[PDB]
Amino acid sequence: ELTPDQQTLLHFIMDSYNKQRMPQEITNKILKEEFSAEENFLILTEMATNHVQVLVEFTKKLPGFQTLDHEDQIALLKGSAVEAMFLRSAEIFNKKLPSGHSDLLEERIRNSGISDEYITPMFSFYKSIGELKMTQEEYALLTAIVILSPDRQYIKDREAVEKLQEPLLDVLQKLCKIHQPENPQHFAELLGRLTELRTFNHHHAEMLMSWRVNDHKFTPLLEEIWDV
Amino acid sequence: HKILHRLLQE
Amino acid sequence: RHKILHRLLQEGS
Amino acid sequence: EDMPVERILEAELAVEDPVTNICQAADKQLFTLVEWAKRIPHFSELPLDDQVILLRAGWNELLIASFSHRSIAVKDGILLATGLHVHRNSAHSAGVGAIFDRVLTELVSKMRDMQMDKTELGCLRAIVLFNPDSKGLSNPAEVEALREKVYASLEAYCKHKYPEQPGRFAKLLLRLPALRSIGLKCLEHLFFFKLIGDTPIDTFLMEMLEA
Ligand SMILES: O=C(O)c1ccc2nc(N3CC[C@]4(C3)C[C@@H](OCc3c(-c5c(Cl)cccc5Cl)noc3C3CC3)C4)sc2c1
Ligand SMILES: CC1=C(/C=C/C(C)=C\C=C\C(C)=C\C(=O)O)C(C)(C)CCC1
Repeated sequence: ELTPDQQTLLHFIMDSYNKQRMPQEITNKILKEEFSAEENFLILTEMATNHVQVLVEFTKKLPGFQTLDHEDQIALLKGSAVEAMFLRSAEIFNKKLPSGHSDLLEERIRNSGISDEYITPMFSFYKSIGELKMTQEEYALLTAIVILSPDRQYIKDREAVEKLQEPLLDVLQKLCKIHQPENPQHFAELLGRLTELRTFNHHHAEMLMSWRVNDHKFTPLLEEIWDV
Repeated sequence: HKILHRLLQE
Repeated sequence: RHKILHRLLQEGS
Repeated sequence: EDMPVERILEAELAVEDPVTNICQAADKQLFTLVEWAKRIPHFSELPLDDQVILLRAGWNELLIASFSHRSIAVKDGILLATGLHVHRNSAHSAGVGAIFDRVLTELVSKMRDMQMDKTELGCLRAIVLFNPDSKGLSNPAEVEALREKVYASLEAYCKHKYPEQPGRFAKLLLRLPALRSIGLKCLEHLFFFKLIGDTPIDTFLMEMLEA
């Protein structure tokens, strides 16, 4: 039941989503490098820096994004990056990875200077995502919805963000219905994951301050996108 | 800040 | 543990 | 319906120095909040310890949603349940202007512009109440199941009442993320006020803030 309009929108989204890659030079380290809180931190920093670049590119290609005011573009990226990265991590942790990558990446994140107070909820959210059995189209669209959120701090023209978001929600709603007609509230449940992504924003500012007081340093890109 | 601005016009 | 809340939940409708 | 919208609306209707006044109204409404939750279908059938968990997790959001909605009539502020109308200037004098502004803009204004009705409010609050992510639930799956019942009953209500607004169910659900961010910021302030020994914090409210 997608309309041709919706099909065009979906195709633009998936083309942009599918370019999302983490280089082998980074992911090889999961297995190859030593295991210390220090090296685990460096690995994660390398992953985060790469993923922020990937996300900036995805965001630039979202429908209408280019037509938004330049400062509002920046406010959307800053406001949504953490949530997009949690959702991407949820996708990664419920996906088949090369041999050994899932288990050892989990061990490294659990011994990277992140308190158990934030580890536990993080892996709990990854589990709730796994249980939804999301398709690639659901991940892509939900990510795009997170990025084009009108409530982020410092967005001036909220109304125009809100308009770009609307047809993504429409497509996502028809898709959920078509794919999981036996869980007719699957769309609502995805929106409920949006609410829960908001908690990871708070958790993340705290993780960053803990990392900083244990004298970990971030790349220049990360310092910008997350306000140091 | 500098970097993000640049990546957005690339 | 949480005495007011426990009482109120166990009280009438 | 195994989660009737008229029983959700019935629950709403059944219960229908600014930092100090707000805190006082919160304590008052906490008594009435538990009465509200008992009226939501199937909540009192959950394990007691889960009921405890759900209210401890959601109380701040449940209350913020209720006063935001009530405030639709007032100009530039908040109608408390005690009948005091808190305005922008007193909020900002008190060092809580930022939070107060977000409530007005992300909640009161959007509820007013979309004309959120009381059935819709009640349903949203029941979703918040049935939060299956809450830490320590003995059975997360049945709280998820009850949420799923609200979602299904709310969606049917929006199709029936607002057939010309197919996006309306989504727009309602999309108030929930902003309510959660606002709720987290309120809690931050409150545990920040406790950490420095600030304001008069009354009995039930203090109990919600202890570990
Ligand atoms: O092995 C593979 O094949 C493979 C393929 C793709 C792939 N994509 C990966 N990632 C994308 C999101 C991901 C990991 C990068 C994020 O960065 C870690 C990170 C986080 C963070 C974490 Cl801790 C979890 C979720 C969200 C975030 Cl913000 N916070 O700070 C950092 C860095 C220390 C500064 C977490 S890991 C990976 C592995
Ligand atoms: C929003 C408000 C914050 C938190 C309030 C909370 C958690 C609930 C209020 C309930 C009321 C006021 C119920 C009613 O009157 O119906 C605090 C105090 C941190 C600062 C001032 C703004």
